[PDB]
Amino acid sequence: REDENNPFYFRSSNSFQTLFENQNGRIRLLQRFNKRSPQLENLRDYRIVQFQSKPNTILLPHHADADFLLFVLSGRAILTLVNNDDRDSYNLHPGDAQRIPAGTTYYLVNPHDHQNLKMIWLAIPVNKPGRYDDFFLSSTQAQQSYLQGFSHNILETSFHSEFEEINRVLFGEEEEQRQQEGVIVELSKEQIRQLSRRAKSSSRKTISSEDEPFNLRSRNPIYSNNFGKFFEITPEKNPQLRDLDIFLSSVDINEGALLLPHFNSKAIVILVINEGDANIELVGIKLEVQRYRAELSEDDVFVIPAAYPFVVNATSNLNFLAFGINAENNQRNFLAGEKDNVVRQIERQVQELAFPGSAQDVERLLKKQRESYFVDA
Amino acid sequence: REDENNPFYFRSSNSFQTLFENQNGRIRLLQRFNKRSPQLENLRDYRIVQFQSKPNTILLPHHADADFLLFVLSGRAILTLVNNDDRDSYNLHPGDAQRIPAGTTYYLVNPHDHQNLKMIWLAIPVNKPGRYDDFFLSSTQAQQSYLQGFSHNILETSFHSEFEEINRVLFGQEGVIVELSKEQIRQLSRRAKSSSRKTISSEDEPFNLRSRNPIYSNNFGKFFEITPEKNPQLRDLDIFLSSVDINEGALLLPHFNSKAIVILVINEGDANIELVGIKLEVQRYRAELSEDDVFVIPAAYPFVVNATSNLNFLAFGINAENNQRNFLAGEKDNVVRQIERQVQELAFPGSAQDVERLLKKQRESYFVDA
Amino acid sequence: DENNPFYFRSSNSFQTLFENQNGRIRLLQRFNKRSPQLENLRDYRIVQFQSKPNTILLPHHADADFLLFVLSGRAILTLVNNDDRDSYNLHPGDAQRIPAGTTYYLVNPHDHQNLKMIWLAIPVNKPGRYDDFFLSSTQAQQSYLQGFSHNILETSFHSEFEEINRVLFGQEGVIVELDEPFNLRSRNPIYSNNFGKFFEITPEKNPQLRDLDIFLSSVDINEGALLLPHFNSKAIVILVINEGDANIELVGIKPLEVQRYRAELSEDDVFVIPAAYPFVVNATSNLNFLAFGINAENNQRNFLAGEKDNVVRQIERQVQELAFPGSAQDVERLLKKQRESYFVDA
Repeated sequence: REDENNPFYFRSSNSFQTLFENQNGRIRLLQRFNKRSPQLENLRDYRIVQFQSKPNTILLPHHADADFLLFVLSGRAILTLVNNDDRDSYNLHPGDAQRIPAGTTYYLVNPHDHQNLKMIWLAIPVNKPGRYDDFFLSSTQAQQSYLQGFSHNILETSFHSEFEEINRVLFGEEEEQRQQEGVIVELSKEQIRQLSRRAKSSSRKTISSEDEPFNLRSRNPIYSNNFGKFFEITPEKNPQLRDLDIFLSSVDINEGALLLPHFNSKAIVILVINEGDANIELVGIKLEVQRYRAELSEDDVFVIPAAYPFVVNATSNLNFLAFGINAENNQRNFLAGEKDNVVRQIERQVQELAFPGSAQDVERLLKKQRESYFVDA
Repeated sequence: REDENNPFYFRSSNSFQTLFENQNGRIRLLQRFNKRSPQLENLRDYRIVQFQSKPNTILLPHHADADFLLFVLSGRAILTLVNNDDRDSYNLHPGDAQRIPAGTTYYLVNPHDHQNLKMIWLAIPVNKPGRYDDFFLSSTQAQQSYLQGFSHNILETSFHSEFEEINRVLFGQEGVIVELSKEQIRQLSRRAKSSSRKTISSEDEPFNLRSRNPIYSNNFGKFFEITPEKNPQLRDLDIFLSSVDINEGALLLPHFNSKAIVILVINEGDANIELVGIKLEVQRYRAELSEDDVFVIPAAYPFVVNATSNLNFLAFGINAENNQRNFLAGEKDNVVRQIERQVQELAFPGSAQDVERLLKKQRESYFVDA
Repeated sequence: DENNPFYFRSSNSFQTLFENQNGRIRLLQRFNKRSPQLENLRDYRIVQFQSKPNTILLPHHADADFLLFVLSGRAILTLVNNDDRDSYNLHPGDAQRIPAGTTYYLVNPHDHQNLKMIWLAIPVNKPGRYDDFFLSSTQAQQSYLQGFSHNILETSFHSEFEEINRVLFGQEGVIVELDEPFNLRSRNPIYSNNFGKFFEITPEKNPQLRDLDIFLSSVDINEGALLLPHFNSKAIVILVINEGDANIELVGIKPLEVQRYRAELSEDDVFVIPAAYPFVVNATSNLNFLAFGINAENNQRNFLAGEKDNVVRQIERQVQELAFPGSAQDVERLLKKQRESYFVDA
C-alpha cells in the first residue's frame, strides 16, 4: 500500500485547499484527516495549516473559530494578540512555538526585508469538529469586514455615528482604491520598523512559561549523534502544551541516514516535512502485518497512529516538525540500537521463545547495531 | 437567513416536545441542537428543558440519566434532593441555579399561592448523548412506577410482603405534577436552605447569579455572570451562567465570545438578534425573539441584541473556561481600540485618526440607547 | 433474552482473537454497534483471556489501554519498557493497568490451575477498535518487524538480512507452552451479610482507577439470595459473570412506558446496566460477578428496598402519601418490613 492508496500519506500538491492567496503570501489548509481515511477518526478535531508571506508583510487583524498552536519554520515573525483591554506582542524565531487561544483577535508581521516567513499552525476548532472560520475585521477588496454583517441601523447606533462616516472610515467598498487588496499586505521598512518595537522573545526560561513563546532547541535534543538530531518538548515541561496534551518535536536527519524503526506508546503523531526528501515505512496489522509506505517531500504530511512502528530514511538533508497528539506520558520504543531498544529489554528466556533463535543468537544480533536512534544508511 | 431559515433560531411555538402536561404544570424538552442543524454538532450532549408549575404544586419524586443545571427564571421553588442516606431541601429564588448530579432522586415544589414557577434546566444526558429518560417513582395514572419494572416474585422477596400489599400500597393520583394544600406546603418548606453570598462557591448548594454586582451596568442594562473560576459546580460542567437585562429601546453592543458557545433563552420581553457568521463571505442570521425562545451564538461569532421591550434573557455558556468577551464599539472592552494605530491604518480604508475618531464617538459601554 | 440489547452471552457475543492448545483470547462485540443505546460505551471493549498451566503469551503490545483483572489463578505479568522492566505477581482479585502501547508478556507459573482473566480495553486510534502487535515470529503470525523492507532491516540491525531472518523470523501460537497492581478483596467490602458480600474500589481511592474514571466491584450472592433492586446514579456498569449463574431484571423507560429487560446469565456472560437504570441480580446458584464502573467519579448507589441506602425511605412522609396510592402510614408500614440490606434471601 503506497502513495494515494496510503491513507496516512498526504502529498502536498493534492491535500491542501488554499484559504487565501496573494502575491504577498498564502494560507493553506490540509484536508480533514478523517474525511480522507476514516481510520484517523481521533484526529477529526485537528487541522494542519501552512502559512507563508513575503518580506515586509502583515496578515491583517482577525480571529478564528479555533485554537491555534503556531510554529516558525523559517524567517522571523511578530505576533500581536489583541485582547479587549490590552495587547501582547511576541517576536518569534525559527523553532518558536506559541499558542493563540480560540477566538483571540490578532495580526502577524514578517519584519524581514529580504526573506520570507514560513509557519505551520495546528488548528483545533471549537464549534464543529475539524472545521473553523476566520473573521477578518478589516474590509479589503478580497473580503468584507464582519461588521458589515450588522445592519446600517445597528452600526449607526452601535457606533453613534451616521453610516456614511462608518462606511467611509472602516469599509470603503464604494472606492476600492482606498481598500487594501487582501488579508496580507505589503509594507515599507518605515512602517515595519515601528510594529516590531515592544515584543517579548523566547529564552531558556520560557520553556516553562505559561503564556510566552518557547523554543524547541532551548535544550539539548533528547537524541543526538553524527547522523541526526531529535528535539522535543512535552506536556510535562510546557504549560501551553499541557493544556492541549500535545508534544512538539523538530528533528534533523542527514542525507543518507535514517531514524531507527520505533513506535510511540500512546501518541498519534502528525509529521510534516519542512525540508528535504525521505522514505517512510509504517507498519499496521490488517494478524497480517500491513506495510504502508511513501516518498515524502517538502510540505507533505504523514500521520503515524499510536503504537504503529515506523522509520524515516533521509534521501537528502531532512527536517520535519511533529505534533504528538495525546502526548501525556508517551514512551518512545526503539526496535534497533543500544539505547531504548525495547526489544533487547526482554528476558533472555522470553527472547528464546519469541524467536526461532536462542538466548545468544538473539542478543548477538541485537548487539550488532552499536549506534542509537540515528544510524548510517 | 431570517427567523425560520436561521439554524440558530428556536421559536418555542415549534421547537419543543412536551414531556408531560396537565392543569398543574408543563415540562418541555427542546429539540436536539444538532439534528436541527449540523453546524451545532458540539452541543449534541446538551438539551434545554423548560419547567412551568402552578402555585401550590409538586413535581413527584423521580431521577433521570442526565446531569441537570437548574435555573429559576421567576417564581419561588423548594427543591429537595433525596440521597441514599439523607435528604436536603433548598429554597430557590429567581436567579438561583443549582447542579443536580445525574441519577439523583428529587421532587420540586412551587410554594406560592399566586405566582407561577418558571425554570430552565440544562440537561447533559449520561447514557446517550442528548437523550435521557425520567424514572418516576410514583404510581400515578399518567405513568407507572419504574418499580413495576420488576416481576411480582422479585418485588415480594425484595420488600418482604405479599404482592397484594405492595400493589395496593405502591402501584394501586393524576400526572407527575399534582396539587396540594397550603398546610402540606408549609410542612415541606420549613427546612429549605436558601442561597447567600457565602454559597457562590458552594460545591453542592444553590448560588444566585444576581446576588453579586453585574460585570457591566448602566442606565440601559445590567449584565450578570458567574464563571467556572468562581463556582465549583460550573467548573465541573465547564459552563458560565449569565443573566442580562436590557431596557426597551436599548441594545447589547456587537461583540463575540472567544471560546464559549452560548445557549441564549428569552425570559421576558422581546428583542431582535443579529448574528454574523462566515462563508470570505459574510453570512447574516437574524430573528425576532419572544418568551421561551432559544438562540445559540456559536463561539467567536459576533452578535448584537436589540430589546424591543423591557428584556431579560438567560444564557448558558458552554466551553466557558477562560472565555473572553470582546466588544466592537463602546469605550470599555472594545477590542478594535486595542489594535495599534499603524495597523488600524493598514486594516481600514480610513487613516489612523479616522478610525480613532470614529471609535471614540460612542462614549458609553456594553449597553447603549437604541 | 437475545432481544435484550444489554445481554451479551459468551456463545454468540464474542469473537475468538486467537485460539490454541494453551489458551484462548476472545474480544467482546462492540457495545454500540450492538445497541445504539450504549453509545457512551463505544470507546470500551471487553476481552476474555484464558491460559492453561505453565504457558505464556509472547511479547507484543496494542494501541489500546488495558485494565486487567484476575478472575482466577495466578499470573506473572511483566512490563518491558524502553530501558527498564518490572514484573508483577498477579493473584485472583488483583487489578492492574497496562498503559497503551506498552510491550508485555504474561505467564502462568502454576500447574493444573489455570489463568482466567477479563480485560477492559480502551483503543487509542479509532474508538472501539484496536490491534495487537506481536514481536515474536510464528506460524500463526509474522513479526511486525517484517513490515520493514530488507534494506531497512539490514541497516537498522547492521546485519545481512540472511541473519535477522534466521534468528527472528522463519513456534505455534501466541500462547506457547513454556502504579502497583492492587487487589480488590484485599480490603473489607462495603456491604456484608449472610447472603453475599459487595467489594468495590472507587476512583477517589485508587490513582490508577482515577486515571480512567472507573470503579471496580466484585460481588458474591449466595444461591437463593439476590442483590436488592437499586441503580447507580451516574456510573454505567458492565458486569461479567465469573462463577455460577443468576437472573437479572433491568428496568428502562420507553404516556411513559416502563420497559423490562431480563436474562439468564452463566459463566463468561456479560451484561450492561445503563447509568440510573434500576436493576436486580438474583442468584440461581453460587454467584460471583465482576463489574466495571464507567463514568465513576462520585457515583451514588441507591437501593429501593431494605434498611440501608434506601433512597425511597428517605422521601418525606407527605410526599410519599402523595407519590403512592396508599397512606403515609401504610407506606412506611410496608417500607419497614424488610430488615435486611443489599442482600436478602429468597
